[PDB]
Amino acid sequence: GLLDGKRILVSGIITDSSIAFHIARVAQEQGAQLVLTGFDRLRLIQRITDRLPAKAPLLELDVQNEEHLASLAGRVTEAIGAGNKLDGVVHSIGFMPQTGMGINPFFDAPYADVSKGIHISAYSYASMAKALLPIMNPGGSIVGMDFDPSRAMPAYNWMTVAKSALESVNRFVAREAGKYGVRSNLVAAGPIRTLAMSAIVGGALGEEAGAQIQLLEEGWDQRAPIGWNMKDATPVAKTVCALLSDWLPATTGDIIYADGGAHTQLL
Amino acid sequence: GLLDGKRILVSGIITDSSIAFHIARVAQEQGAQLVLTGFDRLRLIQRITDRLPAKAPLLELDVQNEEHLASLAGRVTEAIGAGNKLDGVVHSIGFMPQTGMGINPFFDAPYADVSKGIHISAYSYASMAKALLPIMNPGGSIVGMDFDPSRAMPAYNWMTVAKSALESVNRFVAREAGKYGVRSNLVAAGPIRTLAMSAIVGGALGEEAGAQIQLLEEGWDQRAPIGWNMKDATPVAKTVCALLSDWLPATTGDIIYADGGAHTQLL
Amino acid sequence: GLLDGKRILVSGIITDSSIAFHIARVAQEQGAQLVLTGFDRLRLIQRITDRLPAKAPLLELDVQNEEHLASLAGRVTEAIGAGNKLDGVVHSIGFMPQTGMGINPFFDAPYADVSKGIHISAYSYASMAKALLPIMNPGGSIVGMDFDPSRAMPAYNWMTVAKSALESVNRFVAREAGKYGVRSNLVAAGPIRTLAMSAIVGGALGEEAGAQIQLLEEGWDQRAPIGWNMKDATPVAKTVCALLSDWLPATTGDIIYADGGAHTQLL
Amino acid sequence: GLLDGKRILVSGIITDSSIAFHIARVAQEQGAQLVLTGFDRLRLIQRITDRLPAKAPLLELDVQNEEHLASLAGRVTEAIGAGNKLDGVVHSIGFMPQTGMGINPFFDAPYADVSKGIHISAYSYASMAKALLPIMNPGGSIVGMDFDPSRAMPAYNWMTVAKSALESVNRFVAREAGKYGVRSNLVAAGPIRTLAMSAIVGGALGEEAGAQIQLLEEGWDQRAPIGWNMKDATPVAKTVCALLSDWLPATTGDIIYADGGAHTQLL
Ligand SMILES: NC(=O)c1ccc[n+]([C@@H]2O[C@H](COP(=O)([O-])OP(=O)(O)OC[C@H]3O[C@@H](n4cnc5c(N)ncnc54)[C@H](O)[C@@H]3O)[C@@H](O)[C@H]2O)c1
Ligand SMILES: NC(=O)c1ccc[n+]([C@@H]2O[C@H](COP(=O)([O-])OP(=O)(O)OC[C@H]3O[C@@H](n4cnc5c(N)ncnc54)[C@H](O)[C@@H]3O)[C@@H](O)[C@H]2O)c1
Ligand SMILES: NC(=O)c1ccc[n+]([C@@H]2O[C@H](COP(=O)([O-])OP(=O)(O)OC[C@H]3O[C@@H](n4cnc5c(N)ncnc54)[C@H](O)[C@@H]3O)[C@@H](O)[C@H]2O)c1
Ligand SMILES: NC(=O)c1ccc[n+]([C@@H]2O[C@H](COP(=O)([O-])OP(=O)(O)OC[C@H]3O[C@@H](n4cnc5c(N)ncnc54)[C@H](O)[C@@H]3O)[C@@H](O)[C@H]2O)c1
Ligand SMILES: CCOC(=O)[C@@H]1CCc2nc(C)sc2C1
Ligand SMILES: CCOC(=O)[C@@H]1CCc2nc(C)sc2C1
Ligand SMILES: CCOC(=O)[C@@H]1CCc2nc(C)sc2C1
Ligand SMILES: CCOC(=O)[C@@H]1CCc2nc(C)sc2C1
Repeated sequence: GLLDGKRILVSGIITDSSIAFHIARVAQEQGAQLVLTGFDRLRLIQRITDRLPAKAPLLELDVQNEEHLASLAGRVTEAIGAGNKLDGVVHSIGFMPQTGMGINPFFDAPYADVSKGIHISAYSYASMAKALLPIMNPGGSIVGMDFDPSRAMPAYNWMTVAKSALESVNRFVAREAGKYGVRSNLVAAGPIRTLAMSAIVGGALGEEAGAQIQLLEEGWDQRAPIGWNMKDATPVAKTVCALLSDWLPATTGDIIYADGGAHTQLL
Repeated sequence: GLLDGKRILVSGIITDSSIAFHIARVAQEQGAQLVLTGFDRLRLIQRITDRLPAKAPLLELDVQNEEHLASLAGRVTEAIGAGNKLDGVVHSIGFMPQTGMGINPFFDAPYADVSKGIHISAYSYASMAKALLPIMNPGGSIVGMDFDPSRAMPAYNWMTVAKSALESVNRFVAREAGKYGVRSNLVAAGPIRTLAMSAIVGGALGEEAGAQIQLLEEGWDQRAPIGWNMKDATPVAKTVCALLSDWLPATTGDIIYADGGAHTQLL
Repeated sequence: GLLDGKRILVSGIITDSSIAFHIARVAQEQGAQLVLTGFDRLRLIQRITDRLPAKAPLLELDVQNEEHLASLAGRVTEAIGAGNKLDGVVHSIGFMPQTGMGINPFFDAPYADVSKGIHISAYSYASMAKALLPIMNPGGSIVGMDFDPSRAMPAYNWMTVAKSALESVNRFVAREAGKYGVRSNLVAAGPIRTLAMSAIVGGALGEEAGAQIQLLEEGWDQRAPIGWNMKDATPVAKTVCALLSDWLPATTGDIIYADGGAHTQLL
Repeated sequence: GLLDGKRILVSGIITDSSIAFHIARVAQEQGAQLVLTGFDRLRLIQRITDRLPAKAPLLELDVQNEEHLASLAGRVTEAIGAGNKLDGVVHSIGFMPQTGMGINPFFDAPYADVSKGIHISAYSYASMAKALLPIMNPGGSIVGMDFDPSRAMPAYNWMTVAKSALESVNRFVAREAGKYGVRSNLVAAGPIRTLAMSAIVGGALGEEAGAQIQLLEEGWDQRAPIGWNMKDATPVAKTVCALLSDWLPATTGDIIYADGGAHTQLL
């Protein structure tokens, strides 16, 4: 398999529609040995991950919790066995309070809410790299999830701002990761119909925001020369596995677009 | 003059080497009527601004203070006279705690420090636009100060991340400002020898950081096809005035580079 | 005026809807003294330019003609008077054979046609700078016209490829122009309803191409935070004059977008 | 292997230091069945390719020859057997006359020379896709070789302009290739010490050009967070194979940077 013998940490599973669930599934189909991390609802996450092709230890990780971050490398080492290190790290963590996304005006998001969103969605990519680089092998790979923020768009609002910050954070993490012989890259995915996104498109954060995101999804598939299927995270999961593999060994501080090529076309 | 009859708010003056001091001077030489805003050291700022070509009211504005932001439009209206509105707004505000810039490792900046830096340097661009758009005239212009964050660089660290967030914020502010017939743009300046930058290059945030920034400054002038004079903020001030004028009326959500053309050249 | 006392060469006038006609008109309203250049239909161009606010000498220039290029500086000097040099140069020249634009498949444009289009639209920007830099003053400015080619789009086909080459050419021209204290920049305009574009939208190069360009124009105005009026070249002309002025003195090898901010927004 | 059972055409082998020689070697180590194409010196190319891990048919292809292009799909079909189609296409073709690269001034490259360089280096990417798309399988992949032309640089001159045109061509080829379920992407490699590049660095195109390219190579490795080894094309070859594989299935019209991450860092 593509990832035979690799030890990979995968964060971000919350439902069976999580992009990280599909990353974990594909990595296991490709021979990777995984360690999973989960936030807050660990009983739910264990029940979800019982459906993965192979059994994997699940560790708690709230990226806003400094104690969780400080003990993370020790907890991972205990799970993978002393003398073993990770070959890969997947950051598939993102959050923005409802005041920072949807119909709520861009100017009406309080800073405490924007700050929480940037902490979870951007700063934590550096927090995770800091915690895990001392237990990573040379030739290793750190991958985060991006949503192309080069241009503004309706409804995504402060989540787009957080993604612009994440892209910048990734370039600095690459400088640090390079000292360990480790790569740091992001996968910029097209929109995916996760449970939260289906709810948002359904109007959970206002009607106009749902209508605008539905138009964005349609335009994405129209612009993509190979099309874009929002109900299928497998092409995104495969791209993350390509970066975790030994097949992109000279790519770092960079962004790989798994978006059907939509960002390369205007119409 | 370029800005004859225009009413322009200028934030960010702290010393006679502040980029905003030169923006204010050039705007006044060009016939603009100014309102200045200052943070914390108002006695110092008044003494500095006494050296400007013309007298201008000075209002206190701490962008982290919600009360200052809530009363700002009323305080500006009182200063410019009832029935008058602003034609221009200059955001020349930036800050990052020393833990987020310099020799302190990128991974060692606590989030509370990064968050303060992003609040002042990025979020406040939206806070200022929210406060002042209701008192701006159609054809108006909002300008912020940028430092090209497209690629990572030594020492600038979390300030670069904050600038990536500011560029994203600017694109959203442009969407809101457009509803008022107002433009929103950033000027990406080359490095300027302000008092803080001279101190940093002198080793105030560690020797290695000072050495790296000095090399960056030299490389900037070398790459610039027209050269780059870090001791001269006047080309930057002129560029801000070009955006405040009626001469770039179809440019918004954008970045104008006043960097000697250095970002367009590799060597 | 913005361009008081400046001597500026303006190429590219063919009809009263030419972007260059509006650049010439605005530059004259702003106190510039012009020299015009025209291709092939000089009687027509003189009759058109008789409608400009002020009289201006008209010189023949076919950019594919090496003799025209070799004698150009001498012909300009004769027109402006010995001892006088140009302060500005406007390249507003573009062409692509019909095989390289429209419904004709992208793969069906013969190279001789693509090559002619790239010669006129991209290489000539360097040919014009080579011919005129020896007769340009320090502080001078060379401006070319761009159409954002960062992403592919229907119908524009090989014209987009030629614009990608022009943007690259501009960065090299800036290196050469800098030796003379001269800036080189492009203005990336939104779509303008010139006579040829109206004919194209009307189906002159096939129905599907006309339909696609009409959709592009509509989407442009929708995405522009300040809107985009394709029937008005004046905001584009003002932007060219801003670059010809002394108000963007630290910008070179660069692109200024006079597109209503449309390129900064996805939807 | 990564490319088990795939039928891949590889162009561009001229010496054992050709990037295409290493692409061909790695693709064969990964189970691909190859068809090679060669220009002008077919006896030399056969002797070179005798050193590849497996035997592969060699077909003549001068991309400037319309007859070679018109018969190419028929010649490939004869070599791979009737009823078989290609899964992959590698364009590793580049050329610029010496007037367009090196110490010869940028303004001194005659258009006939620039045009030949753009024909071979940019237009031929579309000519090759036109010829081979009718004999490509869905899920297929076309890959071309790029050298980051986003910023101008010394000595590369018109080769950089040709690469800017190639990047634009790639985005249009992706639109056409998508109709066949085929991806089109470029690999932007860091500088490689091929025979021609070693000769250029050695002063074959002037001393100053050699000195500048040597400085560019050094700066590349310095900026790369993981370093850059110009004497090793294997990381570039692996990246091309990643794009030829099924592991980047949602990436098209795009650029993957196999440059040690140097383009993501300023210093
Ligand atoms: N869904 C899309 O359209 C889309 C597109 C591009 C990128 N992405 C990105 O992909 C990633 C995965 O998101 P998803 O769409 O699969 O949604 P998701 O809800 O399935 O996953 C987001 C994850 O973030 C985790 N998380 C939130 N706060 C956390 C905290 N304090 N500590 C640790 N984990 C925390 C959640 O538990 C969840 O597992 C995110 O970075 C997201 O921004 C999503
Ligand atoms: N100096 C450079 O090399 C350089 C280069 C590019 C961009 N810039 C940007 O230009 C702008 C001006 O900075 P400068 O270099 O002139 O430095 P400066 O110190 O002269 O100005 C920064 C200003 O930010 C103000 N400020 C800080 N915290 C504030 C708060 N809470 N509320 C309100 N104002 C606050 C300070 O009072 C000061 O006036 C900043 O956005 C900076 O990032 C600087
Ligand atoms: N119209 C648009 O939508 C649009 C948008 C962005 C940029 N532009 C660019 O603006 C510029 C001006 O074009 P326009 O739209 O005003 O069209 P236009 O037809 O009015 O102008 C193009 C000019 O190119 C000249 N030209 C053609 N071949 C020439 C040659 N061999 N030598 C000298 N001159 C030659 C023509 O005579 C004409 O004056 C071009 O570079 C064009 O690509 C146009
Ligand atoms: N060497 C570098 O530093 C570097 C860096 C980035 C990209 N590249 C690109 O990689 C590709 C391969 O070049 P390389 O460096 O391996 O050099 P190379 O000389 O080994 O390969 C270039 C190939 O182009 C072929 N070619 C030239 N004219 C042709 C024609 N008319 N028809 C068909 N083939 C023709 C040559 O025969 C040769 O095989 C090129 O696109 C080049 O621009 C090179
Ligand atoms: C309203 C907040 O939504 C989220 O945070 C969800 C999880 C992260 C996420 N990232 C996106 C690009 S959309 C989204 C949806
Ligand atoms: C150490 C913190 O320094 C600052 O915040 C100063 C003011 C804002 C600023 N912006 C830059 C691009 S350097 C700098 C210097
Ligand atoms: C079919 C060829 O059309 C042209 O060459 C006209 C003049 C130049 C031009 N540039 C554009 C961006 S559209 C266009 C229209
Ligand atoms: C002087 C012309 O050199 C070439 O054409 C060689 C082959 C193609 C090539 N591409 C590069 C990015 S350098 C180079 C070197």
